[PDB]
Amino acid sequence: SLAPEDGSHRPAAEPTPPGAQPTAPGSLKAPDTRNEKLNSLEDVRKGSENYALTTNQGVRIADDQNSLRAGSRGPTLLEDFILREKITHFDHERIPERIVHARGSAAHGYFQPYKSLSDITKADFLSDPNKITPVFVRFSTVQGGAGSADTVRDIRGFATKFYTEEGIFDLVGNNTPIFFIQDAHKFPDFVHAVKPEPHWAIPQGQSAHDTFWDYVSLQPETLHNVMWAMSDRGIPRSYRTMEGFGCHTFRLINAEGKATFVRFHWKPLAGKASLVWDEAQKLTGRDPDFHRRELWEAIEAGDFPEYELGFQLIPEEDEFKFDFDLLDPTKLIPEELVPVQRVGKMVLNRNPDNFFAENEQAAFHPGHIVPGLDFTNDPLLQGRLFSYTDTQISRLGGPNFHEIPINRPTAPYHNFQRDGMHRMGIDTNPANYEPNSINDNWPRETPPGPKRGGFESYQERVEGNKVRERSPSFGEYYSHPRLFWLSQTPFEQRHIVDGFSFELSKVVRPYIRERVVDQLAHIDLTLAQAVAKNLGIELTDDQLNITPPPDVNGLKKDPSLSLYAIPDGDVKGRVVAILLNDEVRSADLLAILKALKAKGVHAKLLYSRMGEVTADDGTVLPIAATFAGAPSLTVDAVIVPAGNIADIADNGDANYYLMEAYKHLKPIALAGDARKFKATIKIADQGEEGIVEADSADGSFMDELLTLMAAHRVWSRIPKIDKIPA
Amino acid sequence: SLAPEDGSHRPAAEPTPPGAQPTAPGSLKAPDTRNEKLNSLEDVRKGSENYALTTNQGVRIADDQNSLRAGSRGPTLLEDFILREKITHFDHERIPERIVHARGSAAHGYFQPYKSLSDITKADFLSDPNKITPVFVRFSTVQGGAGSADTVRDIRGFATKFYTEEGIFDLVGNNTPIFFIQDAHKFPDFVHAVKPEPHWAIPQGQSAHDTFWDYVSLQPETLHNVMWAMSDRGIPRSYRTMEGFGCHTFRLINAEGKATFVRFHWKPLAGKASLVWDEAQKLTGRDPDFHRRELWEAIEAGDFPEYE
Amino acid sequence: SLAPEDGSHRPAAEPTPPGAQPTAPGSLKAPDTRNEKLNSLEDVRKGSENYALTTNQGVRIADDQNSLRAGSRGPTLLEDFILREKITHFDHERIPERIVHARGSAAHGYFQPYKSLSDITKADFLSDPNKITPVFVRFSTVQGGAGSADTVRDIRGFATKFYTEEGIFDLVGNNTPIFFIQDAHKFPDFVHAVKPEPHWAIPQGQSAHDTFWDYVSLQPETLHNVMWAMSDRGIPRSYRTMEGFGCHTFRLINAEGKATFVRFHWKPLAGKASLVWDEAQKLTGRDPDFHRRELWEAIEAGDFPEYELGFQLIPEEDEFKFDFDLLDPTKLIPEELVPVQRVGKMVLNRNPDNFFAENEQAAFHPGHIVPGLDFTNDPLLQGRLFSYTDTQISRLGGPNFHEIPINRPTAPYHNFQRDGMHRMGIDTNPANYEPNSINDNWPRETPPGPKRGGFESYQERVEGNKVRERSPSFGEYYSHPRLFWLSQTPFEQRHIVDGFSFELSKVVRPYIRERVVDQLAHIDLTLAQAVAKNLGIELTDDQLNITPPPDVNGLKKDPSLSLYAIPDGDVKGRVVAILLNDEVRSADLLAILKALKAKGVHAKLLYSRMGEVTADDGTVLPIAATFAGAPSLTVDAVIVPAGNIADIADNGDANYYLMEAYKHLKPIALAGDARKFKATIKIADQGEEGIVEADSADGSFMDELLTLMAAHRVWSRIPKIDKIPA
Amino acid sequence: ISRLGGPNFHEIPINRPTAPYHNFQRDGMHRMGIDTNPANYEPNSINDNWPRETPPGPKRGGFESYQERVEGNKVRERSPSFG
Ligand code: HDE
Ligand code: HDE
Ligand code: HDD
Ligand SMILES: [S]
Ligand SMILES: [S]
Ligand SMILES: [S]
Repeated sequence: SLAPEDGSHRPAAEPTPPGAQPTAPGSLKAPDTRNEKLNSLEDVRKGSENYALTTNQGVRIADDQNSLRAGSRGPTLLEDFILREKITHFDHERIPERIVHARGSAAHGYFQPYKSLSDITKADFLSDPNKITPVFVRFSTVQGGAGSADTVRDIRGFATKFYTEEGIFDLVGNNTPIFFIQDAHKFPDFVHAVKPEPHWAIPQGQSAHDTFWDYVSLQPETLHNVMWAMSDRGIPRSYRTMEGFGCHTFRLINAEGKATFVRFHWKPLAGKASLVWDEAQKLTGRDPDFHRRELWEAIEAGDFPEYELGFQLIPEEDEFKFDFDLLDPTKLIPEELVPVQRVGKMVLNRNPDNFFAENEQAAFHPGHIVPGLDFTNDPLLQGRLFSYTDTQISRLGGPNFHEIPINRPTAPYHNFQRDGMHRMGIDTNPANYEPNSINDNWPRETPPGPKRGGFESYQERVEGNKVRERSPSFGEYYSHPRLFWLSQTPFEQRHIVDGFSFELSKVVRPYIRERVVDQLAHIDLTLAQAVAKNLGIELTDDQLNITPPPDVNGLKKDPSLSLYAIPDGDVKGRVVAILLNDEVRSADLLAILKALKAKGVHAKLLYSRMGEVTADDGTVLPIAATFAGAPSLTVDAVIVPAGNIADIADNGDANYYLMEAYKHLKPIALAGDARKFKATIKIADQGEEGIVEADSADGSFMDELLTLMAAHRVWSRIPKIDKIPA
Repeated sequence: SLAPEDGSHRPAAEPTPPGAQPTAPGSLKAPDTRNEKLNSLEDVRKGSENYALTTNQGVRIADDQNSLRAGSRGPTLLEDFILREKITHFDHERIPERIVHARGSAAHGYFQPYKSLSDITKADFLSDPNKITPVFVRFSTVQGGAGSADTVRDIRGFATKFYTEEGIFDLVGNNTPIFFIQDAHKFPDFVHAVKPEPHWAIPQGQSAHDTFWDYVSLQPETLHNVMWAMSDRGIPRSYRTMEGFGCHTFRLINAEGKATFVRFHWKPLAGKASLVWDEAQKLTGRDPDFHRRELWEAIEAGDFPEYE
Repeated sequence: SLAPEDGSHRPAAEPTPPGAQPTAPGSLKAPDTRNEKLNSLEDVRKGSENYALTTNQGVRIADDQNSLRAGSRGPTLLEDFILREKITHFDHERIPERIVHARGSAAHGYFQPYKSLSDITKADFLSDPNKITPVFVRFSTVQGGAGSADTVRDIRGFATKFYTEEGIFDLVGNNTPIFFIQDAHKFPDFVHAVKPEPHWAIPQGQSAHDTFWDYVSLQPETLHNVMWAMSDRGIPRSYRTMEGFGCHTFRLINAEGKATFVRFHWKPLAGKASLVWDEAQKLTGRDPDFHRRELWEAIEAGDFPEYELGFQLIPEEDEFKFDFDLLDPTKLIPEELVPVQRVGKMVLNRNPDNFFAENEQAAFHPGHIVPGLDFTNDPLLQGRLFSYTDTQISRLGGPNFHEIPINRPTAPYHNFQRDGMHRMGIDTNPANYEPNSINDNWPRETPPGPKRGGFESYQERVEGNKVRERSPSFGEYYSHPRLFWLSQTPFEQRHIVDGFSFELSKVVRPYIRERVVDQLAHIDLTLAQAVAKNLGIELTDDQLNITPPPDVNGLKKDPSLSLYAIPDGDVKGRVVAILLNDEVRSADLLAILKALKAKGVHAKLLYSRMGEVTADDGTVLPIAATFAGAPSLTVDAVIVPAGNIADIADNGDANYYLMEAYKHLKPIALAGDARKFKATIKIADQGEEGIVEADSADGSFMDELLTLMAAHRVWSRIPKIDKIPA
Repeated sequence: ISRLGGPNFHEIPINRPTAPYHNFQRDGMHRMGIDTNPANYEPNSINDNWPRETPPGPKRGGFESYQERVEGNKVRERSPSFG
C-alpha cells in the first residue's frame, strides 16, 4: 500500500507550471516561502511522515481496517472506542457555511506601501515603505453554497485580512464599486430575493429567476449594481483579472486629527479580463472549480496574484460637492472626477495547507479597523458593522473565533474577556475586570496619539431627530446606470443586452419582465429597446418619450468603467491548448514552447487519448488531457502544430475544440497542414484577424499569436459567430 | 398593491404541465392533496396574506425600508431592535449540511401494501392492504455539498420515512444494491478519499481525482460499486427513473418469532433511464438543479413518482 | 497606579498557610513547580503586566469606561465595535455544565509507580519507577449544579487524567466501591430520580426527597450504595481524606497476553475523615465552597493531597470463585478476600491558573485507556463507554474537544480525522484517508507488542443470544448492605440510622417511607427498627421475621469498610480556631502555636471584631476573622488561651462557638480562666475525655489536644450532646 | 443565540407571542414554523406584498420611534451630570 519506488507520488517543492505536478499543501510545495503570520501558525501545523496512527487521545491503533465484533461475522461491540471516536469526529465535520459568499478560495501573501502616508493617515501599516504586513485573502461568489460553481454570473467578494502591528484590519470588498441596496435593513430582503427560492430551493448560483427580478423591478436603487452584474464584470476570467473595491466611503485620520474621506480600490496587475456568458455557463459544468484551481495553480507556478491598493481621497469640505451623496453605496465616484492615488502592492504567494482550517474558518469583518481609519454614516456600512461579529457565534461556534489559528492577530492582544466555548487562552491575570488594584490595573488603556495609541472615534458632528427615513439625496437611481452603460465599448454593451435578455427570459411571470424593461427605459432607450426586442416586448409611446437621466457632474462617460476600452493585457500566467497529432513536427513545437516560455504563458498538450505520443524527431510527448477532458473553455488560445494532421483531421472532438474556441472569441493559430481546419470554422484563404496561420510556427507566427493574446479576445469576430453551430 | 390586476402572479391550484405556471409551495399548489402526516403539520404552517408584518415578538413594523438613525444621513442607533432582530435571524440562517448526501430533493406521498404480509412480518404498516402510511422521501447525491449540481456521476441516495402507527420506520437506501466498503470503521477513509481533497477542496461532485482512485486501487473490495458508478447507473435521467435498494440484509420477524432475511428493493414504475456522460456533465452547467426541478414539476403536473 | 505603595496587593510567591495571603493562580503562586503537562500548556498561557488593553483583534482601546454616543447624553451608536465585541464575549461566556458531577474542584500533580508492574501489565506509565506521569484530577459531587454547595450528602467523584507517553488514561472513580444500579440503560432513570424534581426543580444537592426514595424502594439493587451515602462516607471532611475507587472490574494485560482482573483503589495518605450531618448541612450555608477552598489552600500551603494507587487483583480462572458476580457493580470485593496491592503514589501540587479554562473544560472518560488495560462486560461500565464521548459534543462544542489545552495528550497524536467546529490543528498530510500511496500510507498502524504497540482488545470469548436480560447472578441485593452495616462502629451505625431517618422524614408521601423501611428489614432488623422508631412506623410480625441475608464468602464483617474502626489519623493540614481576648496571656499562645507548627497544624486567631489586639506583654496579635465570620464548622478543634476572659465571657458568639464545636464532637482545650467556659457546655469539675484543661497551655496540654486531633472526633461524647441547645 | 441555540428562540413555547406574528425571516436552527408565503422578501408582487407594513396609529399600528432630537459629537464620554 505504498508509494511508487520512483518517488512520483510526491510533487517537487519548486514552482512548476499548471498540470506538471500534483497540487499540494502550501507548506509542502513552497517550504521556504514565509511571513510573520505563516510562521505563527507553526504551533498548530501537524505533519504525518514517520508517525504512528493514533486516536485523538494519543493511543496507537493496531487495526484501522475493522470494527471490534463478537466473532469475525458477529455484532459490533459498544466498547469499540476507536471506531466510535473516528465515526464521531466524521459525523460532526461540517459547520454552517457563510450566509453569503459561502463559495470562496483563499491564499496567503504580503502587502507593503510604496511610500509613507503619514500626511493623511496614522495607520501603522501604511506608515513605512519597508514595513511588510502579512495578509490572507479570500475571493468569493455571493449567492451560491460552498459547493456551488465558480464561473457563475454573480458579484465577487474580495476580502483581505491585514495582520498589522496595531491590530487586524479587514478590508472586505467586492469586484464592483457599489452595492444593490442603500440601507442594511433591506439586506435580508435583497439576499432572500437573489438566493434560491424558499419553496423548492432553486436556482443555485443564479439571479436568473422571478424573485430576484421582482425585487429589482420594485427597487430601482438596485439598477446600478444590476448593470454591473449583467455586464461581463459578472463573469471574470480569474480572481487575478478583476478589480476590487471597498464599497463605502470610510475615513483616514492623520496624527493631527484631520479626517479625509476615502474609497478603496484594488487594481489587478495581471489586467482586467472576463469570460463570455456561453463559455462561463458551460464551464460551470465542465469545471465548477475553475477559479479555485486557477488561483491555486497560479501560485504554485510563481504567477503570484498581484494587486495595487489605491485610494480615492475627498477632503471633508468637499462632502457635498457632487451631484450624488458620498454616503450612498449605490453611487460610484468616477475616476474622471476623483483619481485613484496609488498606495501599495499586495502579492499572494502561498496557498494554505488545509482548506477547512484556514479558508472555511477564516472570519473577515469590515468593523475590524485600526487607529488611522474610521467609519462614516453610510447606512449600508453602518448595518454591516452589526452583522459580521454576530454571524460568527453560530458559524464558528462562539465568541472565541479570534483564537482559531487563521484569525489570530500577530499583534499582542490582552484584555479582561474570559471563558466562552472552546476557550484556548489560559489567562493568568489575577484580575478579570478594570479598574483593578490587584494587578495594578494591567492590561491598561492607552491614550490616542500619533503611533501605538488607543482607538478613538473621529468626533463627527451629529444633528437630527431619531428617524427611520431614507435621505432625500439617495433618491436618484438612473444616472449612474446610464454613466456605466455609456462608458462600455459597443461589444460590452451587446453583452449587457444579452445578459438582461437571457436572465429575463427565465423569469416565468411575464409582467416582471415588462416592469424591468420599463426600468431600463429610464436609463437608456437603446438598451431598453434591444432587451425588449429579445423578449418580444414593444415599448409604449410614453416609454419611448422618457427623458434620459442627467449626466453625472458633466460626464458623458468614463472609460475606467469599461473592462476593455483602455488596453491593459498581461499574458503571463495565461494558458494555451496545443492540439497534438501522432507525429508532431518537433521544429514547430520547439518554436511554440520557446516563445510561450519567454512570455510566461503555459501550455497543455492535448490528444484523443492519454499516455504518450512520439514526435518526428523521437521526442516522447506526455499528454496532459484528452480533447474532451480539457475543453477550450479552460484555455486562452489554441495552437495546432503541423505533422500528421490526418490523424486528427476527422476527429469530432478536435474539430469541435476549434469551433468552441472560435465562438468564444479566442485566438487560434494553425501551422502547416493544420491550416486544413480553417474549413471547420469557415475562414477564407485570405485569412482573418484573430486566426494566425503560416507554413510553420516561427518568430513571426508566435509574435502575432501573443499580440492577440495580449488583447484577450478577438471582439471583431463577434458578427461571424451567430452562424457557427457550436 | 404590487400584484398585477390580472392575477397572473399566482399559479392555478390545479395540475399544470412543466413551465406552464410558476412553481409554488405544495399546500398552495395542491391544497386538497392530504394525508395524515401533511394534516398533522397544520399546527405549524404559517400563512401570510392579509397579515401585518411584525417582529418575531409580534410587534407591527411601520417602516421595513430603513434603519433608525440620528438624522436621515446620520449614524444607525443601537436601540434599533427591529433592525437587529431581522439581521440577527438572517445572520444565523444556516445549519451544518449533511456530512454526505448534502445535496437532496424531497417530497411527501403515501404507501400501501398489495396484501397482508403477516405470515412473514408483524410490521403494522405491512399488515393490511387498506392501511395507508404517509411517507416523506428524499433523493440525493453523495459527495457534493448542498449547493452542488444534480446530474454529476455519483451514487444516489433514496431515503423513505414511513410514518407508521407503531413508530417511524426509515428505509435509508441507495440506487445500487451494494456499497464500496465492507466495514463501517473505513467509512471516513472512503468518504474522505471521494470528497474534495483537503489542501484545496477540489473537486466538487466528482470521484474523478487522485485520492478516490488511489483508495480504490488499494482496496479491491470497492470495485463492485465502482463498476456501478462508472456505468450509466451513475447518471440517472431522473429520480423517477432509477432503482432503489436497501443495501443490507435485514430481518423480518413474524408473530410466531420466525426470522426471514430480507433485502429491500424499489422498482421505478416510470422505468429505468439514464443520461450519457457528455450530456450529464454539460447539464451540471446549463441547469445544476435539473433533477430537483424535474421532481418538483412532475409532482405539480400529476406525473406522480411511483415505486414498487 | 491603583496598587498600594507597599505592594500588599500581590500574594507571596512561596508556600503560605491558609488565610496568610490572598489566593492566586497556580503559575503565579508557585512558578517553580512544573511537570511535563504544565510545561506544554505554556504556549496558551496569557500574561498581563505591562501590556496594553486591546480588542480580541489586537486594537488598543483608549477609553474602556464609556460607550460611543452622539453627544455625552446621547444614544449609543451601532458603530461602537469595541462595546459590542466586549459585550458579545460576555453574552456567550457560559457553556453547558456536566449532566452529573457539575460541581467539582481540580488540581495538577504527578504520579510515579513504586516498581515496574511489567509482569502483570504492559501499560507504559506503570513500567518503570523513574517514569513520572503528569496528572490533572477533578473531585466532585454528583447531583448539584456547578454553583451548588460542597459539603452536601452525596457520592463524590474522583477523576484522574494521566498524561502517559502512550496516550491519555482517565481513571474516572468515585469515593465508594460500588454504584446504585447494575445496567447503564437505567442511568437516566436513577439520575432523574435523585436530581431536582422536574415540576419545580427542588431540591438542590440532596437525595432527601420523594422521587429518590421512590426509585430506591422499587429497585433494591440500589441499597448497597444507599448504605454508603447514608453513612458518614457521604459527608467527607476534605477531598484529601476520602477513599477513591474505580467502580468496576477492568483488566490488566501483560506483554504475554495474559489478562488479570483488576479493581482500582486510591488510599488517602492524610487518612479517612468525615463531618457529622448537622455540621455538614450548616457548612453548606456558612461556606458552600469549603471543599474547593480547602483543596486550593492545602496546595498553596504545601499540604499537597497525596494518594496511593492500589489494585485488587483476581486471576482470570477465579472469575466465579465468589458469592457475587465480579461484573456486578453493586457488589464490592472485600479486602479481607482480595487485598489491595500498593502500586504507586500521586501528589497534587499545583492549582490551575484559570478555573473555567482548565477545570470546567476538562473532559474525563473511562473509555480512555491505553495498551496494557482493557474493559470487561460489566454492564454499567459497558454503557459508560458510550456516554463520555457523546456528552462532549454539546458540553464542549464538538468533536475537537481533545484540542482544548487541558485535554491535550502530551503523547503524539496523528490520524486522518479532519475538520469539525473549533478545529485547531492544521494538517499538512496530502492524505486524509488510508490506505494511501500519496503519503506512503503515514501515519501508519502499529502492531501490538510489549511496548509502544498498537491497541488490540483481549480476545474474550463471547457466547449467548442477543438478549435484554439481567444476569441471574446479579439478583442478590441485601448481603453487601448487611456486610457494610456490620462492619461499621456503633457510632457509625448511629449516623447511618440518623441519615436514613432524616432523609425519609423529608419524603412527603408516607407509603414511600414505609416501603424503604421494609427494604431495611431485609438487611438488618436492628437498623430497620431504629429507623422505623424515628419515623413512627411499627414493624409488622412478618417484617420482624425476615431471615437476614447470607454472609459474603464466610465474612461477617470487614473492618476496611469502616471509616474509623482502624485509626489512620494525620493532623498535618488540619486547623484550630484560637479564641482571643483583649489581653491574652502571651506565654499560653507562644506554647500553643509552637506545638501546632511542629505538627503542621494551622491556626486562625478569632475575635469579636477585625484589626488587632495586644497580649499581656505588649505582643500585637492580628485577627484573622470574627467568631461569626469563621464559625467552628470550619475548624477541626478549638483552643481558648487564658487572660482577660471577662472580655468574651458574655459574648454570645464566643459561647456559641464552643457549643457548636462541642455538639460536633470536636476537641476543645481551655487554659487558666478559659476554664470558666466549661459552664457553657456543661462540663463537670473533674473534667471529661475530649476537653483538655490546665492552669496554662503547656507541659502536656498541647500533646493531649494533638492526640485528640489525631483521633479526629470525640465519639464518646455522643450520649452528652442531645442535652445541649446548639 | 448560545443560551437557547439560535435565532428561533421565540418559537420555544413559553416564549411565543399570543399576538399574531408574520414576517419574511426564514430558517435558523430548529425552525418550527413552516412558511407558505411564496415570497420571503419585500417589496414583493408575487404575494401582493403580504405581510405588509402598518403605519403608526392610535391602535393596532406599526412601531415608530419618538423623534427625539439628537445633537452632539461622536464621543466616548460620561455626561458631567452623572458625576
Ligand atoms: C445502503 C445505503 C447507504 C449506505 C450503505 C450508507 N449510507 Fe449513509 N449516511 C451516514 C453515515 C453512513 C455510514 C456511517 C455508512 C456506512 C458505515 C453509510 N452512511 C453508508 C450519515 C453521515 O450518518 C448520514 C449523513 C446525514 C445523516 O443524517 O446521516 C448519512 C446519510 C445517508 C442518506 C441521506 C438521508 C437523507 O437525509 O436524505 C442516505 C440515502 C444514505 N446515507 C444511504 C446509505
Ligand atoms: C465508578 C465511577 C463512576 C460510575 C460507575 C459512573 N460515573 Fe459518570 N458520568 C457520565 C455518565 C455515566 C454513566 C452513563 C454511568 C453508568 C451508566 C456513570 N456515569 C456512572 C457522563 C454523563 O458521561 C459524565 C458527565 C460529564 C462527563 O463528561 O461524563 C459523567 C461524569 C462523571 C465524573 C466527572 C468527571 C469530571 O469531569 O470530574 C466522574 C468522576 C464520574 N462520572 C464517575 C462515575
Ligand atoms: C448587513 C448585512 C450585510 C451587508 C449589507 C453587506 N454584508 Fe458582506 N457579509 C455579511 C453581511 C453584510 C455577512 C452576513 O455578515 C457575511 C457572511 C457571513 C460572514 O461572516 O459575513 C458577509 C460576507 C461578505 C464577504 C465574504 C468575506 C469572506 O471571504 O469570508 C464579502 C467579500 C462581503 N460580505 C462583501 C460585501 C460588500 C462589498 C458589501 C457592500 C458594501 C457587503 N458585503 C454588504
Ligand atoms: S458596496
Ligand atoms: S449497502
Ligand atoms: S462503580
